Amino acid sequence: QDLSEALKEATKEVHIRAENSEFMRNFQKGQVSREGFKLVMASLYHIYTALEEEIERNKQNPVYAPLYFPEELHRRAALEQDMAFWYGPHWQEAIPYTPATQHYVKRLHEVGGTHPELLVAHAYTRYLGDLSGGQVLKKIAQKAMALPSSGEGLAFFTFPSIDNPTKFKQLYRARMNTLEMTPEVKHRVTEEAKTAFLLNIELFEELQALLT
Ligand code: HEM
Repeated sequence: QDLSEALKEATKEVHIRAENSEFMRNFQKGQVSREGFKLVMASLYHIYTALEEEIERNKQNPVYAPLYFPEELHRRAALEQDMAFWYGPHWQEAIPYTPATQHYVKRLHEVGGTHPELLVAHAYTRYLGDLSGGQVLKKIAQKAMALPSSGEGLAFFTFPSIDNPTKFKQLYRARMNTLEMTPEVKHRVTEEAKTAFLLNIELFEELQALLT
């Protein structure tokens, strides 16, 4: 079976669970405000920073290299503009770094530093969603919080170097399908994508408790 199909299959149950964290459930109904949105975007700042640092470290390694698309996909620069927007010119000292965010960042460094053959699980979970439901969430955020069409405050959700998210996703899937793949790597990649979804779910439960 193709890696891209194995991953969709392996994560489709947990994706349902993630969709219905309270945080995502409120978000989707347009019950997201400045305070909750800044908590989640600052946490994403730390997460994509660690992920992209590990992508950089492993760019040349064949267990990852086919998925190396910094121009199209990387989010850290976009997150930095959003942080200056939401938190001001001194955002680096102001942004929170929560325990659930540290835990996710810690696993991303373990994977990148010691198990780079699993890094594709983590890029898949984040970037492919960002190119799917993330586009729907962007529209919801922008309406709930009165964010302008010009995109300030939502650079994270905008891919200026991808014309067509759907086509890019198909390309990225075909490329995932050309990684070296053995039963051993396939089994552990799909397991690591369930872990990445859980780390996301635990972040949302943590932020929701912070807010309430
Ligand atoms: C309520 C919040 C969410 C909404 C509304 C949403 C919505 C969607 C939608 C509509 C798709 C396309 C499904 C398809 O056409 O087959 C999708 C795909 C995807 N989503 Fe989400 N989702 C949410 C939460 C999450 C979370 C928390 C993550 C994990 C961090 C995630 C990761 C992904 C991934 C990796 C895919 C690609 C599936 C594939 O094509 O293999 N989503 N999402």
